[PDB]
Amino acid sequence: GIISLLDEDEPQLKEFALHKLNAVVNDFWAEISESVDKIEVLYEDEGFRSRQFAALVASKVFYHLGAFEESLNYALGAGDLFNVNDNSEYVETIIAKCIDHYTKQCVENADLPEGEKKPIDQRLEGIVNKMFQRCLDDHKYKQAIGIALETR
Amino acid sequence: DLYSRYKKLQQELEFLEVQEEYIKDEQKNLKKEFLHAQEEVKRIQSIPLVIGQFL
Amino acid sequence: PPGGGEQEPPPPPAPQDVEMKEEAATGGGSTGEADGKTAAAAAEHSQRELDTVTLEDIKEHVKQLEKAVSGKEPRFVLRALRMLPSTSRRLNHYVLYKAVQGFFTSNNATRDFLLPFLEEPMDTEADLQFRPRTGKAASTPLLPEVEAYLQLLVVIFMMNSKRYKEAQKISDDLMQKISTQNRRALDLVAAKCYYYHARVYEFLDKLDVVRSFLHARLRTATLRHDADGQATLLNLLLRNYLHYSLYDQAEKLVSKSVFPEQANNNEWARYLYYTGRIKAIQLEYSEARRTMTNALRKAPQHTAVGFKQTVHKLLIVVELLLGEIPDRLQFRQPSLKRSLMPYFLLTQAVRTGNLAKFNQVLDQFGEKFQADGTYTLIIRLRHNVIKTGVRMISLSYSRISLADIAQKLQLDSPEDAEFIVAKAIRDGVIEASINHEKGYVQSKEMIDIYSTREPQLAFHQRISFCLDIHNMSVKAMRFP
Amino acid sequence: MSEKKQPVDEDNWDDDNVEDDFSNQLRAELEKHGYKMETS
Repeated sequence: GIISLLDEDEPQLKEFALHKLNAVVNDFWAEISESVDKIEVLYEDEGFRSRQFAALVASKVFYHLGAFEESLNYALGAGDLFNVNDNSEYVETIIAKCIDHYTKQCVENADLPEGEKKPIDQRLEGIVNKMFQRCLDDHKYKQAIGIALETR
Repeated sequence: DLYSRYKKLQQELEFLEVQEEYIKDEQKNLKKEFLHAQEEVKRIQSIPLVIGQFL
Repeated sequence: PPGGGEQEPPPPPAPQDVEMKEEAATGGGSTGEADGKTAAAAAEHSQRELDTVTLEDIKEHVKQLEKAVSGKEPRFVLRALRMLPSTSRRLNHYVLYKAVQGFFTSNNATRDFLLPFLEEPMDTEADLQFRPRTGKAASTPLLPEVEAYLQLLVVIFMMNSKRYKEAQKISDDLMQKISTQNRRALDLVAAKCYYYHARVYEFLDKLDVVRSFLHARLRTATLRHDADGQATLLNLLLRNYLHYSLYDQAEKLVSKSVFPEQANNNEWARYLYYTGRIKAIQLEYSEARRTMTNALRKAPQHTAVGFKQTVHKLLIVVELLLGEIPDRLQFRQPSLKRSLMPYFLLTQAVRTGNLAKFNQVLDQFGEKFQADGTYTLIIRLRHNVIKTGVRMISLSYSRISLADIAQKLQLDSPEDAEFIVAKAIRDGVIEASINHEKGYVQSKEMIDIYSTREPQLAFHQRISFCLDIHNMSVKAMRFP
Repeated sequence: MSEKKQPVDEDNWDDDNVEDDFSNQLRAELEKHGYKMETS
């Protein structure tokens, strides 16, 4: 019942609250489900500069209750802290949502055929060639031509 | 190369996915055609008839 | 000595025959089954494994006793090796070591020496393919051995099993990941060992950290590979998160899903009993009575013996709070009889409205209720019986006076009777009108439910229930 | 079943369902209903 600690508008209590969460978030994944409305207070707060990290904990609760595309929306505005983590499983699940959203947008862009372009976030297209640098550095040529067929 | 076949393998996946409505729509038609064939054999011979003794 | 000495040699060949061919025919058979097709799974040997392990869990396990040295554990775990068809030589070497027990002086390699033995499939260089067979080699020797329960220094070996088999979990998540179909075969094996996880801790201390380790395997099975896997993990949750506080009751809302499809059969039938006791603490009776009734009728096959009987005992507990229950000896079993005797006469005092009889049952039979933890209802069941007593009278009579039903139900006073009938109307229990002067209660027959209304409206749920089974039969017909 | 924590923790029997309703209510009863003869 630490949810009541979020009522205070003073920032230094929030970093100690999330310091508790992200460590035990594995066991408390069920507890974060009721923190939705009170996380948005921090995410929409202008004086709260951790909204990049607050978008991650907002993606964990929605992933717990069955929401996916909404977590991908928060992944956009999550800044560089979201795309800097390549570790374990969480990297391959987000790129499966992001690159599929990227490759279905590029096919849509080729149907314009020119002009009246849809908005393309620099973060979703930015990790394309960024993670593609991991290919040429790994020297494996077989999938180096594969990304070009993906994005078309 | 593994993404190549990964883009190859969903073809026959989706090719058999459209093969689902292939048979399902075909078999129900033919089913109604077989039910129409039930009216055929029941139509024959209709009238008239003649009595006979089974041996 | 000569009589008992000559009778020692014959038995050990029996584990050298059937127990050999247990994992020789199934494991050697599941080899090609897990190399391809692998549809689903199926891999029916993993379900045949349910007909072995559970059969071995009585006799013989790996051991036993029987009059061997318990050398079957090191035998199959060494010299995997393996390679192309020479794996038969490994089974041949398993036959060669059978004479070692019968000829030379037999030595027990279990326990202390089992620590490097579980590393041998990795040390044999290499496995090289099936972790479930080595998971079986890290379980079937050790997990059926847990049934000894000596508690001294071998529990850490049961923990060492949960260690090296967590190294099999390391090979579970890292290896494959693409059309595995071994995980779905392991979902039966990973279930069991995770069950033995919970069981071994219960003898020492309930697991605080494994609760966090449970959500690990829980969440990571979604969405990548989940078949029957998260259900068994959700069973671990609702099992212990019930017996231990807190908040775990309402947790079922965000988890479900369901999780579909319910597997395997009776395995999900008991799950409705788990959440059944939960929803019983939510005080909602109607959803609790249907999930408890469905828990008995969906549960095959037993025997033996009281494992299904004891779970059925506490299952009809929700019927005590329903207010409508018959005598429960129609559910009695001669084995469950002796255990249900303090819980038997309880419901016999529920059918009656006597306080002196009901309070005497709580005093003498309250000792048996301490192990069940059912004391939550005994305070609210007094209000349940007074509703059954008034329903018995209100259904038997058109008009019922408050003064005549006062002492008959021994409410003893007119004022609290006005409070009960008021709350009875609030709960929709009674339709009786009341004429207050002294006062008295004058009711009338309730009708117009008739025919054209209730049966045809209920038949909307009956046919919608039946027409779905038409699809259930077609779906089950499409697999063959 | 036997998994999880399941293992961790005519006849007169059929008529006994109805027969126990006689135990707590109205006995059988002969004597009392036989005493009601000369009561009124």
